[PDB]
Amino acid sequence: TELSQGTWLNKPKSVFQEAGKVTLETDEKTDFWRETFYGFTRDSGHFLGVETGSAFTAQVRVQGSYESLYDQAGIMVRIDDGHWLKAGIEISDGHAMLSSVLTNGKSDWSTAVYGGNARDFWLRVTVEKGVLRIQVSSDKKTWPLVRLAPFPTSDHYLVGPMACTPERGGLKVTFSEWSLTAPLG
Repeated sequence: TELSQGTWLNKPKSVFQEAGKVTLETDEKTDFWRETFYGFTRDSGHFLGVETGSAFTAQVRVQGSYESLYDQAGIMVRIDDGHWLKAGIEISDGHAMLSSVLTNGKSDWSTAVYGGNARDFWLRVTVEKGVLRIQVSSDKKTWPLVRLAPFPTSDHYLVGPMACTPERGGLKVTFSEWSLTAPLG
C-alpha cells in the first residue's frame, strides 16, 4: 500500500507530493503526548497514516532539517488518540536524540543520543501478535533494535510519517522509500 494512499491527521498547511515522496513544513504548536509527568495531552502533530491489517511491517526514509528544541520527525503507529507509538529523531537535552514514545492510555518515552546522521535515516516498525518492534538504520543495510514492547492487538492500524514542532513551526521534512507489507514468516 503506497504512501499516497494514506490519510492525514492534522494535515500541514505546507505539503507537497512527488512520486513516492512527501515533503512538508510543520505548523507551530504541534505535538503528540498523553498525560505522563507534564499533565497535558496533545494530539496536534502531523501524521500521514496508511491503513493496515492486523499485522504489518512498515519502513520509511526520513530526511529532516532539525534546528530547534523539540523538533521531531519519524514514524507513528496509531490505533486511536489513546493508543499510539511515535519514533524517530527529536531535539531534546543537548543533541539529536533517537526517541520513541509508546502511549497506552499514557505516554512512555525513551531517548538516547543518536549515533548516526540525524538528517537521513530509516525506520522499520513491525506489529504482530500484540508486540511492536522498532528498528533504525543509517545505511539501509543494518537494522539495530530501538524498542520491543507490548502493543494492543487490532483488526487495523494506521502507520506512516509523523512530524511535530511543539513550539515555533517550520521544520522541513521529506519522507520517501515507503514500504508496507505483512511481517516475515
